[PDB]
Amino acid sequence: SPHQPRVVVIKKGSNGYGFYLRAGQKGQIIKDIEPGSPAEAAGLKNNDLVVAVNGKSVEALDHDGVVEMIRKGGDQTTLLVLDKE
Ligand SMILES: [Ca+2]
Ligand SMILES: [Ca+2]
Ligand SMILES: [Cl-]
Ligand SMILES: [Cl-]
Ligand SMILES: [Cl-]
Ligand SMILES: [Cl-]
Ligand SMILES: [Cl-]
Ligand SMILES: [Zn+2]
Ligand SMILES: [Zn+2]
Ligand SMILES: [Zn+2]
Ligand SMILES: [Zn+2]
Repeated sequence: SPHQPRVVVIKKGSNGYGFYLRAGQKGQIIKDIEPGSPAEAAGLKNNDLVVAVNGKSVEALDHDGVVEMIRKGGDQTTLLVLDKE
């Protein structure tokens, strides 16, 4: 029985969120989490596929579109993520 999708809230720190996004070339996967960052502390990991931002599906979007969805939410973001194998 596979692990379920989950919601992770991250607040931007002085040095940003501390996660990055890269296509695996479908949806964006969380990558390059900075040690000691809000991303790490909130429970993101580097096989998380981002499927929604702030309740909005990002499944049809490219890198620029996912980035924009996140940036326009100000200084926090609410991600729905699920495991990529
Ligand atoms: Ca914008
Ligand atoms: Ca703009
Ligand atoms: Cl940032
Ligand atoms: Cl990024
Ligand atoms: Cl941002
Ligand atoms: Cl913006
Ligand atoms: Cl905008
Ligand atoms: Zn989906
Ligand atoms: Zn980028
Ligand atoms: Zn771009
Ligand atoms: Zn870019």
